[PDB]
Amino acid sequence: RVTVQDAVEKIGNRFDLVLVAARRARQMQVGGKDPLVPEENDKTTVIALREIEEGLINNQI
Amino acid sequence: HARSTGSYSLVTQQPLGGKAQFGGQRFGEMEVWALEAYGAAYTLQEMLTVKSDDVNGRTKMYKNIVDGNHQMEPGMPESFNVLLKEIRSLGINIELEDE
Amino acid sequence: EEFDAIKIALASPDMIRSWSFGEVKKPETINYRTFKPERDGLFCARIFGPVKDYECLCGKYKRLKHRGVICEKCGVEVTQTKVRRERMGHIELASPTAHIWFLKSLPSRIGLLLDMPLRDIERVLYFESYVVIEGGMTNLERQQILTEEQYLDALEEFGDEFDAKMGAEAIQALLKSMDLEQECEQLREELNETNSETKRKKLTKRIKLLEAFVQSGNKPEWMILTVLPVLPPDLRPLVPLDGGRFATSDLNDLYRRVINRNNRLKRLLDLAAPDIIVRNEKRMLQEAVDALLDNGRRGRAITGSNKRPLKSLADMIKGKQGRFRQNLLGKRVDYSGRSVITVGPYLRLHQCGLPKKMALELFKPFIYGKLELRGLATTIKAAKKMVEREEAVVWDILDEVIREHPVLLNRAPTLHRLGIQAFEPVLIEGKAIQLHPLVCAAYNADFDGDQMAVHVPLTLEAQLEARALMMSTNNILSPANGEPIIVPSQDVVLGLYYMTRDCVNAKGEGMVLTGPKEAERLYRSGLASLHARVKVRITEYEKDANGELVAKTSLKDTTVGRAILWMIVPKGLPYSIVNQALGKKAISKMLNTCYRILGLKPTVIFADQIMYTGFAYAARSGASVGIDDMVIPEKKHEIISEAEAEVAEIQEQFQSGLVTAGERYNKVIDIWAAANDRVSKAMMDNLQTETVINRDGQEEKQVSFNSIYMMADSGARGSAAQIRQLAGMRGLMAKPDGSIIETPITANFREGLNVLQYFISTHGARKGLADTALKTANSGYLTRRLVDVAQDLVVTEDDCGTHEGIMMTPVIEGGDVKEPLRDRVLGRVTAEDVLKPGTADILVPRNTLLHEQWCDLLEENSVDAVKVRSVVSCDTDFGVCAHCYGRDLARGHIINKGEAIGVIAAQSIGEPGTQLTMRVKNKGSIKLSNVKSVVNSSGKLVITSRNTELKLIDEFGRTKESYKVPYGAVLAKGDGEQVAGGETVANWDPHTMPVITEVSGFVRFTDMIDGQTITRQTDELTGLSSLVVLDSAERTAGGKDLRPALKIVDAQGNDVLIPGTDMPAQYFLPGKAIVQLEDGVQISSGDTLARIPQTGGLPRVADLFEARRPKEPAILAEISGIVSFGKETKGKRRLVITPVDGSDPYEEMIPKWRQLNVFEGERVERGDVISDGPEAPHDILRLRGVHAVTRYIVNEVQDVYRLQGVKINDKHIEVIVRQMLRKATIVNAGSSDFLEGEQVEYSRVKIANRELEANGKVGATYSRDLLGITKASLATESFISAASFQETTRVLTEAAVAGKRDELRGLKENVIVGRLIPAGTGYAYHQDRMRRR
Amino acid sequence: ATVSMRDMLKAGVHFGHQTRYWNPKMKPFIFGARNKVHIINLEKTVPMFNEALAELNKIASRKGKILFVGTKRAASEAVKDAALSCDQFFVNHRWLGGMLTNWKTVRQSIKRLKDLETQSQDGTFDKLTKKEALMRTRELEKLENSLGGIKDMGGLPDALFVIDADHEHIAIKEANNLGIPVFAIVDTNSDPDGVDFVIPGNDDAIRAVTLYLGAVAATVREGRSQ
RNA sequence: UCAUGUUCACAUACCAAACGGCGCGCG
DNA sequence: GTCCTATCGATCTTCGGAAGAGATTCAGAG
DNA sequence: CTCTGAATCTCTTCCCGCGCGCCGTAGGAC
Ligand SMILES: [Mg+2]
Ligand SMILES: [Mg+2]
Ligand SMILES: [Mg+2]
Ligand SMILES: [Mg+2]
Ligand SMILES: [Zn+2]
Ligand SMILES: [Zn+2]
Repeated sequence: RVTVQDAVEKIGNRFDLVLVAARRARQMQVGGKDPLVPEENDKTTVIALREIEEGLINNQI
Repeated sequence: HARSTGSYSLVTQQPLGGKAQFGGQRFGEMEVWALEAYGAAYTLQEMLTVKSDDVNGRTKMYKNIVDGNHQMEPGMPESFNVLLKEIRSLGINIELEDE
Repeated sequence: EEFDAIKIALASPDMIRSWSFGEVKKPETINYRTFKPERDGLFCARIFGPVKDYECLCGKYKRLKHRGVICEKCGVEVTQTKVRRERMGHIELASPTAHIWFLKSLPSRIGLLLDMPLRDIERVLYFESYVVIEGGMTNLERQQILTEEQYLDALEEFGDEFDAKMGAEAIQALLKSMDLEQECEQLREELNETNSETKRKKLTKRIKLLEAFVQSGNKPEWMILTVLPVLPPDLRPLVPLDGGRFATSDLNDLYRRVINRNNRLKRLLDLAAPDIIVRNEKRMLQEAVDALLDNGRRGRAITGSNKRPLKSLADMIKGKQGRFRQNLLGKRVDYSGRSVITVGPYLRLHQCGLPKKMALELFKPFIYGKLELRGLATTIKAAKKMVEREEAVVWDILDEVIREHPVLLNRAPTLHRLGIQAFEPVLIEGKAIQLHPLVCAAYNADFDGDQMAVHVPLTLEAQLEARALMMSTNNILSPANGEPIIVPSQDVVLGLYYMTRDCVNAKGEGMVLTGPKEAERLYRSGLASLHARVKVRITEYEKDANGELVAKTSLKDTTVGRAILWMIVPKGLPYSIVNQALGKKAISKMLNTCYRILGLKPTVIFADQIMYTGFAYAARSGASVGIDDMVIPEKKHEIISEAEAEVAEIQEQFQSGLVTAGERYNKVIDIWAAANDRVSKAMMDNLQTETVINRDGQEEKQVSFNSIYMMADSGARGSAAQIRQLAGMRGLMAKPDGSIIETPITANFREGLNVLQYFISTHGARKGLADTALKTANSGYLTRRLVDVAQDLVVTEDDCGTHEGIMMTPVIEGGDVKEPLRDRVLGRVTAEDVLKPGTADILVPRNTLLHEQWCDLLEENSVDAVKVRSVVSCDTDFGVCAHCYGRDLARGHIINKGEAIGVIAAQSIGEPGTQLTMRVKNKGSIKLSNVKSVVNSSGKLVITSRNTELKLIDEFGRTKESYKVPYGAVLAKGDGEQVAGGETVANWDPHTMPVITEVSGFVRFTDMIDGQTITRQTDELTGLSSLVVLDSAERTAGGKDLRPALKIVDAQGNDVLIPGTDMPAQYFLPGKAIVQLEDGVQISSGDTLARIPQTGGLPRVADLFEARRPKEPAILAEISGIVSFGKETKGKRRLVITPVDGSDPYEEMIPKWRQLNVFEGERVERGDVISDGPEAPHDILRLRGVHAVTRYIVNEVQDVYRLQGVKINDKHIEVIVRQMLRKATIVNAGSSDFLEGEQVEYSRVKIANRELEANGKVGATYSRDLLGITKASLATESFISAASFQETTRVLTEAAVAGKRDELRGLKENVIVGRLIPAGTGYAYHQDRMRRR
Repeated sequence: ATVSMRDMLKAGVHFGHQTRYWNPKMKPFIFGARNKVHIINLEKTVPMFNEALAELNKIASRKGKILFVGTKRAASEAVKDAALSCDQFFVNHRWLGGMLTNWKTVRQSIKRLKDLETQSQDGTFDKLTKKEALMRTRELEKLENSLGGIKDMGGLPDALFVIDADHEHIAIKEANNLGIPVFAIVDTNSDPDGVDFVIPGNDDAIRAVTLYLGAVAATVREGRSQ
């Protein structure tokens, strides 16, 4: 997977999707949390985008 | 040709250019308008500081990459401090300001 | 140090000393055997700092324990050698010295402040004359340079009750003498002391300057140096080269000049030399510091080789090799590489292959970050070796590092955003970068050895930006126009054309099949030919009104290959898109409709499948090319043999003198055109004619499988203009000055050119190459000027709240519509509620985005004009609101708040900049514009108006043609008549301006005499004549002031009136005029009393945006009412406008040779056209307003792109206009604190007005004023961004005397200092920062 | 994220401890003594609670790391639930001495916990002998119980919301030493001097504890939403 | 039921290539 | 042969850029 | 007698990358 539009359906500003995907990927890489989506050893780059697909992320979290 | 890291010029710490020297490709003026025309701000910030010019940040970046931390500290490029001194070497007091 | 603004000012001497760590004394650098820096020279380690890493020069201390001790062997400080690049020193000059910049900027800041001419202060400063100060009880003035003769006078005509000095001390004294505020308080009153424009404005400059020196902290003496700072030595290093030689390191030769001169001047001062000697050395010193600051603004630049000028400081700041362009704005970067690109057909659209050698030499930091994480290497020290050895594990690690790390590929130049894109890499054995075929078109990457650079993004944020924004899958559309960029590659479309043709005879033709799959089994086993006709069962899918699929099924009649191709289409399109022989346009719309109906994610995969398919069937097609396939129509031989004799008919007339030398030529070239069209038509018919085949009995024809014709008819490559030359005829050719050749190239490249036809052919091609190589500079300088004016814009509000805007129509001109409304209006937002054609029924709410289903709806209606918001009208301060910008073309929805629209527009104009060159029809009814008219005695409607226009409306209710019709034309159809296509609507004199009467009656030559006003001609063709009325250039005031007249007359003394008119039917004659109607002729209504006989490619856009006035500026009328003459032509003519009410005495000097559209009696408006020629935007803005100048500029620029076939959305031009007219000029200061007249940024006055209006005090009023971009950028309110563009020594001194301050709003300044731009993702951060506030 | 007085009264926050176990430093925050049991003044409680809430909300909005300290076995479940509900960090079981002051050691402990947990779930090692697995499991369980909430906290907290200062006094002291703001609920027996944002109220009653937790959670969540 | 124990003596310690013309060439 | 000091303070910097705009110099006159 | 017109001078700008190739203070005095 690569095209992020379905995540942009959820974060309706596209800039906020980069700020949110970075924040969440940092909670994984740096903050030591782990994903609510099943990871496949993807990069956090892709995991965080795959966490928007589960519909369970916004910049409240 | 390809370069991870190697030489830097003396007057300003940007990379050398060449194959006869182990140089980095010029992310020249038009490319910067091209990034600005996407929303891409962090890419640009990196490309013209951490990857390029900030004498601290690039060594902190390198270590964060070998550590795999994927994070940067961006600072302020030393070529721009060259500019300030080259203006302040005219009787023109240019200075950074706070508020 | 963290910061958040930048400030610039003049440095007072004590500040310059403060920056110093020492004072340089000796003219030296490093020794010439050993290489220690020679102490108190320009490198002295105790002035600036130690050379060795963290250890001292005298050797006494070499350990961090001593950090910050200062020795007493030589005196150096032991500290970080890094600080050797940080610390300055200074020179104490033995005299004051003028700083060249302030002496020779645009004006002179020195001279202007003094009111003293530049040449005269220079006459002091290079010691040519004295200047007199404190003149006391003597007959001498306040500055008043006096020659050494004239001082030697005063030395004994007066004692010393005055003074005069020479050299920079004298200017310093003069500046010090400034009672600066009191001079300003006077001068701002002396402003009013005349109304003399020719100094009120350069005095407005002077009264500005004084108040700027007052309002800063600055003081005037600081224009004069006294301590000269010297650059920190590491910035000017004296590096050794090949053996024991220092690189000639220019500045150290300039400071060496200075310090030598200063050493001498201190000597000769203290040894007390006489005036003539010290004026020598003092001149040579001032003339040397001149070198050090800005070498070559002197009379001549100084040199140390074969006249190479030494690069001085100001040559290091400015322009194309200096910091702002060379090292700040864009700079070299690590983690990058380049290679020759080559095509990789198997890639999915998101990938590119890059060589394992490069990936391994690029990703090294990440590879170490896995070998430590495997614990397979101990650390960098081992992993480095383990990579160098290229051990068998490293690739399995690399193929984990890279496994999804986007890499950025961009060619250079990179005109537009699509020119950098990101791809996921896949590894390759070779050394080329394997690029995806469809994407090469975006780059204008041809595959003929065209290198491309690659960059790795390092951080997590740089990967998230690359994947979300720049990945090729996200960019199927152009930024500039709603049109795909994935537009199929020529071979792909060749294959799909070949796959979908029908051939009327084929193997397996006419059977009936149950689906594509057995269509494929039928093809692949070789049982049916791919273009054989067939019937199949099909199924297709549609998404309903909710969006959910309905699946349907039927028999379809089709071909095997259209059945196979249907299998690639995603399940939601109708088969009617495939059921046709496909070609480049037809498949682009195919792909577009996929995006219309499904969306992106299916479209990128469908595009990939198209690519694979086209390649594979294009292979099987074996679509070769071969010389037996070039088809010559044998009629060509007859067509020449016919046309040759008809040209010789034109020649035989010429051989009898029976036709003119112009006519012979300009007709012969039309006979060759008539042959050429016939050869081309016969050849295209022959190509289609070559295929005919037996339909099992009797022959029948079908579309030709001829190799070159597939390629043309498919749109793969080489349409009509090429095949015409390959096998038709090459045709007419042009000379160097563009004038046409009398005997064309009747040959074609299937056959030979002889030597002359070939030699003339090169006059074409070498012109076309010279154009390419010459243009590629000016196009780039155009895009630079544009982004560097647009970069201040960012979309920054959702809806600014306007109800204002502009009106869109089809562009109706030259008859028919050159663009429909659906091009202009699609995806803007409505300005105001859009009604049903008719009345009172609204159709679109007042701020609705007119997306496609709304624009199709408008096309269902008889709408002609629609009002929409445009960025030129959006009342957001410091930006634009999103709704006013409208659709984001690369996304189709409304723009996102924060997007950098300015930069997108400038690139969108510049990308096609290489494609320019640097060198009644249908039945309808009459509608009219401005056309006040009368009927003649035959009853025919004759036009009496001169901004007259014609419109034609088709009976289904929409306007569809327009024309401009002269004054005194007759409307052959008037009175709302309907007319057939091509039924001649009007007639006019093609050669002269006519003058005609409203009344009928007798006439006289009133107030006229022969020889005084008219010439008693014979007219040689007849002997019975029409008289020549005298020109004001051929006759005196006794003829000029006797202005000739033709009043219609009756013994009543006045004519029968028009109701409510006092005016008699008095009429008049201009110069050159021809008059047949002498005294006592009875004149009818409509009779002509008399008759009066009478651009580029790219530059015509570059000079449009720079708003340069043309050579031939049409004189446009002003205010209103009626014209009159002023006083007649000598030196020039002067003419007048006088209103219905108010100021009658407006008069204007007017050129004689531009013939006038009015004479004396004509009703006129601000903006009516008094001569022909092109307009000038400065005046349009003054006379029809900002909306009218937008409409002008958008039209008159698109008329260049539409001519050359290029497409650009109109909004990307308004975004430049929005910037062109950002400045305003104060007419009333009202109660506001601007100067009583001032130029200001328009937002600044507007924001002051809105609050002052809320205070109810009198707001200011102004005109907006249109600067061309090359100036409207230098007038940005923020010196860094302007100074880094051009004219650096202007901006960087004008801003410096003002003491100006920069808040670093906008983009280019934040790039220079290297922080997040306040755009896009970085806008959203600046916004959150500004909201939590 | 304010709380109503009727709701507080209904919960039973006004109830305190016996009058003999009171702190005279809590004598200002006391209304009366009904049946030899102190009643906390809710009139003074609500504004204080609101002020604390506002500060917490601001911290959350600026992405502050709140740490919810609650060790009473009745309130341990509730505090843990609240913390995770508002994606924050908590300590529901015994506060380890020097969790914050001796952060570099408790950091090593967290690393150990993370490694053990990762091995348990993601490792899929299988080679456990039963003995090794049992030992590893015991270690994992103990670590999870003690440090499970702060495992993802990474560094030190920017604010410490604490249920009952007298019971969790060690934590209060540690926070004071470091200079981290404390927002403590303080019953009549507790001492309020170490606390920066005293919120008088019943630490004992479960409903009251839930109410305090829920309100705090709401305010932090609001800050996150921003 | 269980008394006594000669004298004097205790050590460590503050390091990996730089900048400008002139050209030719690629795009 | 090496070290130190200075430049055409007894010539001649190239005509083959256009432009395009400003600063700065001059008309016909009230 | 200098005021708005116009007239001659200088200053400033001229694509982006890239790769080679070479060539790199002098003269005089002690
Ligand atoms: Mg090419
Ligand atoms: Mg004894
Ligand atoms: Mg004893
Ligand atoms: Mg002893
Ligand atoms: Zn020392
Ligand atoms: Zn707007």
